[PDB]
Amino acid sequence: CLSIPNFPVHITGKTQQLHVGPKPSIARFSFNPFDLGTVFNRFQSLCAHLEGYSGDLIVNWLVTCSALTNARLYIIPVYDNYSFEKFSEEKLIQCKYEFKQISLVRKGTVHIPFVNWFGSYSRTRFPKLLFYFPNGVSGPSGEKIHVTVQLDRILNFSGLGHRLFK
Amino acid sequence: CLSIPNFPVHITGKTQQLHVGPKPSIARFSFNPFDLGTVFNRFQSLCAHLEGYSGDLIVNWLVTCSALTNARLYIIPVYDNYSFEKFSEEKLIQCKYEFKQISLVRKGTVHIPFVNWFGSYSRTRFPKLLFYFPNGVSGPSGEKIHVTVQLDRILNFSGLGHRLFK
Amino acid sequence: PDFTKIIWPTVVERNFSNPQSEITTTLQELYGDTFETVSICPPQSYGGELLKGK
Amino acid sequence: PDFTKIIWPTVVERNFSNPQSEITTTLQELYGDTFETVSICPPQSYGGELLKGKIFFSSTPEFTREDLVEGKILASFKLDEVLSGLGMGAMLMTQIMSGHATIRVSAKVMLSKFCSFALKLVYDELMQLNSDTTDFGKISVLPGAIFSTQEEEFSFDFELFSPGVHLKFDNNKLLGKVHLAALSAPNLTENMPESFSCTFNFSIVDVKTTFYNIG
Repeated sequence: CLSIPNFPVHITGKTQQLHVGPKPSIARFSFNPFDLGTVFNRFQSLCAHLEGYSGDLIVNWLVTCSALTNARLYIIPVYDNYSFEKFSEEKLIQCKYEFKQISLVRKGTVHIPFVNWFGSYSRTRFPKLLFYFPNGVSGPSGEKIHVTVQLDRILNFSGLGHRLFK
Repeated sequence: CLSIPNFPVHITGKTQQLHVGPKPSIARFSFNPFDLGTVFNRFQSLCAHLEGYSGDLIVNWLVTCSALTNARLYIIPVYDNYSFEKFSEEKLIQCKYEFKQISLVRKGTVHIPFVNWFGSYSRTRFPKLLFYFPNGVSGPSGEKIHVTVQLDRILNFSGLGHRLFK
Repeated sequence: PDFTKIIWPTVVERNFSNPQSEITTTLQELYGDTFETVSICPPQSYGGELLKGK
Repeated sequence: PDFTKIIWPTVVERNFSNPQSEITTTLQELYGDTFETVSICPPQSYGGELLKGKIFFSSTPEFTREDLVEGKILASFKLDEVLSGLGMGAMLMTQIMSGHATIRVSAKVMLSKFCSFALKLVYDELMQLNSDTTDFGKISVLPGAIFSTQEEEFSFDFELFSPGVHLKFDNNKLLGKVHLAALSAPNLTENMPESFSCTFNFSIVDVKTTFYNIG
């Protein structure tokens, strides 16, 4: 298997809107570089022939709101490709998750350690990062906050396999 | 020549409007106490017979805006009576000019050292202070910021000449 | 410097170097960057690690 | 206290004493008073202070044999053009709008070992000699020196004079006029070149910038 200590990919995900309101909101960002779009990203140009890879992800996350907008933010990893519609805040506080007020901390970097039951990420196995606003978002009269993430790099990269070039 | 170490004049210039917008803006304040208006200022009451004077100027400057208004401010001296319509920000950063964000610093005192090629200020030779907003002013929906300066005093004053009382 | 320059094949290209980021229009205490690591923590008052041995 | 109180005539009246100012409705870190001093700073990576001691202009004009009569002006240089040319030395100098400049000028003519004539290098400071002057009454008295053009290369310094304290450079077509004047016919005139080549190198001896151009 090829090993890459640092592998920059600079892939930015789609920016996701959130209208202001009291309803609990979730923004899901899957981190699947094997996912193809209009252009092939730096990951696919060099390691798309692989069947699966392994390594820690670094993600730059950003929440753009007004200066008079309040919200609590829970950044939650989701491994092994599970689907969560609702979160139990009791469970999050029991796991010592700390929420951040987007009126004070609305920029950050998330290190995602490698966690997969199968042993590697793939086209079908990838981590998810869920931005969970439990109280919704309280903003000025029709605001939409935007949550945008960028997969910055992959640390301690390892990859195996050899797919067919379709 | 008569010499005055400290000479208070308390002359306030005209307050100048600036509409909010992205266009680069300049507010010019000439400091010409020989300029007459409706009333004779403290400078003219005692030293209007002079042909020209010399000394460092002290100017209190003030920018009145809202609390949700952003702008970068370059306070630029202009000596020898030159006219600048546009400024080269490359040239300003090369001369180590520092801009101030009016959402953080919107009051100040500017010391203007004596700089004139002719050797003195006069009716036609005077310094100018230019408040240059390179990115315009970003304010709440029709705001106008006001820039107002006051010539506080003249330090190390010296004056010569004897004009005719017209 | 000629063609006999030895080339070390690296995957890190210098088309994007140190991305500096500086706060401009407000105070830092009003705008903070957090660096976290999203690891899995079993809960405090329950979780199978209490049944270990039982 | 009576009328014999001695009066010291001061211009500072007590109708406006210490103007205190206090922040009320917000935090200080959100409302700051800056006290600055707007002085002139020459730029960091350019500005005439880098040319101090170095050449900034160079021409190589020519003059014919028939122009080597006594008094004839051979080459001329307006200082307002030498300081506003197209070279890199000049473009660094046109950014200085006002200040001081002491300028060195050097002349050098390439000759055989046969011909040798004397030349005066004059600094006409009020620009009173057009290039079509064969006077020698004006040449003999202008500030400058004579030199032999075969074994020698002659240079001298001159300070640009301002009526005021500094010298406004912007739009100043009255900075002086340097000339190379012929004092005598050549040594030998038969079977000789019909034209010569003189090199002029203007250098900066000293520059001070009292105001710098900004766009």
